[PDB]
Parts: sequence; C-alpha cells; structure tokens
Amino acid sequence: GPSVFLFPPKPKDTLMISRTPEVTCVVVDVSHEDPEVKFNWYVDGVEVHNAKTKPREEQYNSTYRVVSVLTVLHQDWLNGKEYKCKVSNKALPAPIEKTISKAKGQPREPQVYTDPPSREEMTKNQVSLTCEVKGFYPSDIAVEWESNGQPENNYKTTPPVLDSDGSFFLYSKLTVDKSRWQQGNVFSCSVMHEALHNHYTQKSLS
Amino acid sequence: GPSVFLFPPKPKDTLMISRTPEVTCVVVDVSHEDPEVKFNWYVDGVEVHNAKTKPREEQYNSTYRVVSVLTVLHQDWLNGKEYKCKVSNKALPAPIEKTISKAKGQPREPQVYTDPPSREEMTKNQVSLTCEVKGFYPSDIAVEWESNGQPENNYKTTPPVLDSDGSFFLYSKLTVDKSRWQQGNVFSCSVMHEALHNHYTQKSLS
Ligand SMILES: *[C@@H]1O[C@H](CO[C@@H]2O[C@@H](C)[C@@H](O)[C@@H](O)[C@@H]2O)[C@@H](O[C@@H]2O[C@H](CO)[C@@H](O[C@@H]3O[C@H](CO[C@H]4O[C@H](CO)[C@@H](O)[C@H](O)[C@@H]4O[C@@H]4O[C@H](CO)[C@@H](O)[C@H](O)[C@H]4NC(C)=O)[C@@H](O)[C@H](O[C@H]4O[C@H](CO)[C@@H](O)[C@H](O)[C@@H]4O)[C@@H]3O)[C@H](O)[C@H]2NC(C)=O)[C@H](O)[C@H]1NC(C)=O
Ligand SMILES: *[C@@H]1O[C@H](CO[C@@H]2O[C@@H](C)[C@@H](O)[C@@H](O)[C@@H]2O)[C@@H](O[C@@H]2O[C@H](CO)[C@@H](O[C@@H]3O[C@H](CO[C@H]4O[C@H](CO)[C@@H](O)[C@H](O)[C@@H]4O[C@@H]4O[C@H](CO)[C@@H](O)[C@H](O)[C@H]4NC(C)=O)[C@@H](O)[C@H](O[C@H]4O[C@H](CO)[C@@H](O)[C@H](O)[C@@H]4O)[C@@H]3O)[C@H](O)[C@H]2NC(C)=O)[C@H](O)[C@H]1NC(C)=O
Ligand SMILES: [Zn+2]
Ligand SMILES: [Zn+2]
Ligand SMILES: [Zn+2]
Ligand SMILES: [Zn+2]
Ligand SMILES: [Zn+2]
Ligand SMILES: [Zn+2]
Repeated sequence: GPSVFLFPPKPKDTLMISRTPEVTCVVVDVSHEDPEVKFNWYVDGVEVHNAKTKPREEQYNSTYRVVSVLTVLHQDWLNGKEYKCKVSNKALPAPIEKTISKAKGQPREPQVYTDPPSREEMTKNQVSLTCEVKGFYPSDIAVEWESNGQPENNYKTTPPVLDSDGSFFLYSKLTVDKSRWQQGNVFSCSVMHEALHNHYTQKSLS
Repeated sequence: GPSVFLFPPKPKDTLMISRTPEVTCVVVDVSHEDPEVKFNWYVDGVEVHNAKTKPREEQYNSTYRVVSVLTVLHQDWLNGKEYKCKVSNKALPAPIEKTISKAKGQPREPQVYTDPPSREEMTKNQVSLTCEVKGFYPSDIAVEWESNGQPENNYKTTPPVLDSDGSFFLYSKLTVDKSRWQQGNVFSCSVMHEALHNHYTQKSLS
C-alpha cells in the first residue's frame, strides 16, 4: 500500500529566526482506486490544524503522490518538540504514523579556531585557510566564509566527524591566492550551531 | 535467484607489499534444489585458476552462501587490472558476471602539512595536533600517528572530501595532553597512498 516519509526542516532554517522551518510529510504509492488521503498533525501529541496540504499529483508509475507541509516555530523545534504526521487511506489496514524531532542529546557549544597557511604551503601559488570547529553536539551545523561583508565561496568543509568524547568536529578549508592573503585582507569563518549564542559566532584570520 | 557481490581488497593491504590483497566473490540466495555453484575467475579477460573457494554454508533463512577468494598481486591491483568473477548455477537463466578494479583515474600525490595547536586552544588541558592531507587521487588512503616508534591512537580522521579541482583532501586530529606536547616529544603523521614514493610518507611535528 501507500508509504509515508517525513522530512525535517533545512538545518539552516532552524538556526535563523528570520526563516520559516517546515516539516514535510510525503505519501507515495497512493492508488487510483483509493485516492483519498487524510493528514492529521500533532505537536507533542496535541492535534494542530494549520498544516498546508497540496493537491494530489499523479506520478509516471501510475500512482498518486500527496504532500503536507507544517510550519514549525523556531523555538519549538530547538526545544525538542515532536512532530507527528498521521496518514489515513482506504487501502490501508490502519493509519500510518511518523514522528520527527530535532536531533536529541545534550547540546554542546562548538569551539572555533582558525589556522593560517603553514610555511611549506606558502611556497605554492594558493594557500589554505583552515577553520577548526570541534566539541559540538548535535552534528547539525553550517559553516561559511566571508571577507569585507562579501562571501568567499571557494571553500570546502568536511562532514562532521564523531569524536572520542561523543561530540563532533569538522574542518573547513578556504583557498585564496596569495594575492589577497598577502594584502592583509581579513577573512572570516562563520559558524551556525544551536548551542552558540544566537546560534552564531565568527572567527577572523589575518 | 542467487545474487553475487564482489568486494575489493582492504585498502591498506593494497599499499603494503608485505600484505596479501584479495578480492572476494560472495554468492547468496543459493537454493537447496540448486546447490551447485561454479566460479570462474578472469584477470583482464584471461582465465585464472588459483582461486580458493570455500565449502557452501547454509544460512538461517534456509539458503546457501558460498564464497570464493582470489589473491591479487600488489602491482596488478595498482596497475588497474580488472578482476571478473563469473558465477554459474542451475537456477540461473545465464551466469552472473561481476568485475572489479582499483578506483580509476589519474593518480595525484598527496601534500601533507602539520599544524600545531593555535594559541587559543593552548589554554585548554588538551590540544589538537592537525595533519592536513590535500590534493590526492584516488580517495583511498590511510592515516596514522606515531611517537618514538609507538603508535598514538587517540586520533580521529575526517573522510576524504572532494575538492573543487577533482582531487581529495582530509584532516587528521591527534589529541594529546600538554604533558607530552610541552616536553618537546616528536609526533609523526603517517600517510599511505598509492601515489607516494613507496606509497608512504610521514611528516613530524614538535
Ligand atoms: C512511483 O513514483 C514515486 C515518485 O517518484 C518519482 O516519480 C517518477 C518520475 C520516478 O522516476 C521516480 O524516480 C521519481 O523520484 C516514488 O516515490 C519514491 O518512493 C521511494 C520509496 O519507494 C522514496 O524513497 C525514499 O526517499 C527518501 C529521500 O527522499 C528525498 O530524496 C529523494 C532524492 O534522493 C527525493 O526524490 C525526495 O523527493 C526527497 O527529497 C527531499 O524532499 C524533502 C521534502 O520534499 C526536501 O526537504 C529535501 O530538500 C529533499 N532532498 C533531496 C536530496 O531531494 C529516503 O530518505 C528514503 O531512504 C528511507 O527509506 C530507505 C528504504 O527505501 C531506508 O533504508 C532509510 O532508512 C530511510 O527510511 C527512501 O529511499 C522516494 O522519496 C519517493 N520519491 C518521491 C519524489 O517522493 C514511488 O516509490 C514509485 N513507486 C513505484 C512502485 O514505482
Ligand atoms: C539470507 O541470508 C543471507 C546471509 O545473511 C546473513 O544470514 C542471516 C544470519 C541474516 O540474519 C543476515 O542478517 C545475515 O547477514 C543474506 O545475504 C545478504 O544479502 C544481502 C542482499 O540481499 C547482501 O547485501 C549487500 O551487502 C553489501 C555489503 O556486504 C558487506 O557488508 C555487510 C554488513 O554491512 C556484511 O554482512 C557482508 O558480509 C559484507 O561485509 C564485508 O565482506 C567483505 C568480504 O567478505 C569483507 O572484505 C569486508 O571486510 C566486509 N565488511 C563489512 C563492513 O562487513 C552491500 O555492499 C550491498 O549494498 C549493494 O547492494 C545494494 C542493494 O541491496 C545497492 O544499493 C548498492 O549499490 C550495492 O550494490 C548489499 O546490500 C549481504 O551482503 C548478504 N550478507 C552476507 C553475509 O553475505 C541474504 O540476503 C538473505 N536472503 C533472504 C531472502 O533472506
Ligand atoms: Zn490509475
Ligand atoms: Zn516520540
Ligand atoms: Zn534561537
Ligand atoms: Zn532447504
Ligand atoms: Zn571493465
Ligand atoms: Zn608498490
């Protein structure tokens, strides 16, 4: 019969109050004989009624796919509230229930350190600026680079790695030509994480 | 019917001539009515006959599982030879063929840099020694730490990350208490990779 998938908000949407985090409940393999789909949403077991369900959409494999979106409150998600999607369909023996929440566990604030290019690499035409983020929990995190208000997008970040103390770490490598680095330009590593003050911090390098 | 899975050698076994890399051809879901399994092995399409097939082994879901192991030559694997496992069974319409080789692509030698703890972290009771390995291809790689001939095992390494030039990088973080680091002890980052001389290099820190 039908199958339900429940997806969390985009991590960056949970960390910036300016943005609207949403949870998305997707039902696939809805038949033509049983096309009616009913969604019920609960927040910590309390039924809520402000969800937005889109009209069914027929797929190329002859099934219907229907989606329901519930906006979530910034503080609710961060405070660990649980979001239950309940899907009812005539072709089902009983309704399907899916629950989702923010990654659970005691939060731990990242420590952010920047490291300049080593001497050996300062013989190359391009040098690595490194941002070390360690000791954070949970693993949800965003890292960007900037200089003079404008973003520096020639960077790559490792996934979070589980450390031996149960927290996470990662590294972010921004590559700039010596041209800008030897002029003394300030480059900034920006880190977003729930456990930071305002979920934000930045460390500069020069 | 039956299914075949073909697994490569352990990466570290391919980089040390002392060791014996092996490719392993696993056949699952062999029935009781058709228990006979025949393996044929080819190296670049040439049939070879030195493989070691283990006796069938009945599983808890009422099927047989049978495994064939072919030793591979250090230089053959590194030189991109292709290993074909061919499985024949009466319950099959036609034999199943699986081919495997070393990750393909032009090799690129890693650059290894070590970075000492930043000043900010030197206020903590434990400091991070960092080993940056960048510019390597393919992504198969091994990284360890040592000091005075003995291994330093309190470390974590990020997975390889695909860089913007199509090569890979990673970082390895060894955590030691200031006790050993302030005594001036030499810690060594050891990197194994096909494209290094003897597939090995090391960079020390102090
Ligand atoms: C009939 O067709 C249905 C529609 O599929 C589309 O229609 C045609 C055109 C086909 O060509 C399809 O290829 C095409 O995609 C099928 O629906 C799919 O069903 C499967 C299960 O049978 C679902 O698989 C599950 O996918 C989860 C991830 O889904 C995200 O990622 C997909 C890309 O990787 C993407 O297509 C999805 O839309 C969704 O993408 C995210 O959506 C959210 C919310 O909208 C966004 O917030 C994100 O930004 C999106 N991110 C990305 C990267 O797009 C998996 O998580 C899940 O793995 C789970 O199940 C596995 C086992 O399967 C477990 O092991 C695991 O632990 C976990 O529980 C799972 O694979 C798929 O999502 C459905 N696709 C869509 C679009 O809804 C029908 O299956 C098909 N039926 C038949 C009989 O043919
Ligand atoms: C009947 O039972 C068979 C035996 O399974 C065991 O028996 C009983 C006790 C059950 O309780 C089982 O849980 C138990 O495991 C089943 O065989 C299994 O079939 C599935 C497919 O149906 C196979 O899945 C495939 O697994 C690949 C990885 O396999 C490695 O990792 C497994 C753990 O993750 C491990 O169990 C395997 O032994 C193997 O482990 C490696 O072995 C090599 C060589 O020996 C070593 O060199 C490594 O060091 C080992 N590494 C590790 C970590 O152990 C996957 O790669 C593969 O994903 C592939 O297929 C998927 C789709 O499924 C693709 O999407 C993907 O792209 C890729 O192609 C796949 O999942 C599984 O390996 C089989 N298990 C064994 C032990 O052989 C039967 O399936 C089952 N049948 C029925 C009808 O019940
Ligand atoms: Zn229809
Ligand atoms: Zn719950
Ligand atoms: Zn907040
Ligand atoms: Zn039997
Ligand atoms: Zn081939
Ligand atoms: Zn060699």
